[PDB]
Amino acid sequence: IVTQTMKGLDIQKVAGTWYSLAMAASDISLLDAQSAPLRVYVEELKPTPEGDLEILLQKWENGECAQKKIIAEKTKIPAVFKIDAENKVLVLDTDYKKYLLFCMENSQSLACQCLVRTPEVDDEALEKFDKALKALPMHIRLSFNPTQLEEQCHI
Amino acid sequence: IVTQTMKGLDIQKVAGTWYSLAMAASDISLLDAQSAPLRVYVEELKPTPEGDLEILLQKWENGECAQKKIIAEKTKIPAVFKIDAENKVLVLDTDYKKYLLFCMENSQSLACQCLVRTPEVDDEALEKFDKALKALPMHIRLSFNPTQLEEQCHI
Ligand SMILES: CCCCOc1ccc(OCCCN2CCOCC2)cc1
Ligand SMILES: CCCCOc1ccc(OCCCN2CCOCC2)cc1
Repeated sequence: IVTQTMKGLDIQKVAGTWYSLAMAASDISLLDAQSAPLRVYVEELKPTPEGDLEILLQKWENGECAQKKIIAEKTKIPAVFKIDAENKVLVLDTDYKKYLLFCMENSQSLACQCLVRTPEVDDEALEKFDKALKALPMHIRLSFNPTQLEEQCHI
Repeated sequence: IVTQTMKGLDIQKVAGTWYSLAMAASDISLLDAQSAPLRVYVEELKPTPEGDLEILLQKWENGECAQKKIIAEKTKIPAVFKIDAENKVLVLDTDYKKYLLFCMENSQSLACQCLVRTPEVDDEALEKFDKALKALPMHIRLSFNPTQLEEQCHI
């Protein structure tokens, strides 16, 4: 369903600190509550030397903001990785220095994010995210202010 | 804060059947859950002869989809009405035959909607709603498919 990907992705250069500035999803129920399944906040991305991608994130479950770690295994397409359960991650676009657009999907369920390096509202990167999105059937879209970004689980 | 209004509003011609196709709000907490305070679905608008506006809507409270009725009292500006508690309703735009854009606000808390006559996705009217919105600090946006539109409380 998502037919936008980044050409030439250097997976090593996305390592380190990120902020989930915005999130959208095909179904309201995937992002609606604090503990919605795809309301996940990205802390940091760790690409192994052999080209896999470890993701550190945060996730409200049972009243608490928990850390989580997950490995997204590489594929033959450099902009596409696999998490196990089945789930595909796709990198749509990034300039490495400021923003990164990604989506995750199954086999028409879908959630995408605007990751940014610093705790600021980047209008430019939200435009691009909004453009990449109009091509997709989203029904819920959220965004966070600089205060919430510095908080665990964006409270 | 919202500085868009409709010139020449004929309040009588908005009477009757409407569908809340989309909703946006300044704070996630105003629309996030089924029972969020501004997650209100519009059923029908009844403009009195003396220019006031009765609103029939639906609202999930305590496990059930309840009907509600409210009166929005007129003002000297024909595109602005008052509900009592304090709350201002503003009509931003409408073509009467298909769509109506409105916002409601207090004294920087804000929620807006794309109302449409029929249970269809009107891309045109969602554009306009999205344009009217970029001028505003929204942090949550939702939209409903034709099935959910025919259901009480859009389930
Ligand atoms: C290159 C882009 C990196 C972002 O990739 C993802 C980050 C988080 C994801 O969320 C997976 C959901 C994690 N679950 C939380 C609770 O259930 C178990 C794991 C998926 C991809
Ligand atoms: C001309 C546009 C008509 C839409 O106007 C409104 C429709 C619903 C509104 O919602 C008011 C919130 C209703 N509350 C629900 C639970 O608390 C008590 C009333 C406000 C304006």
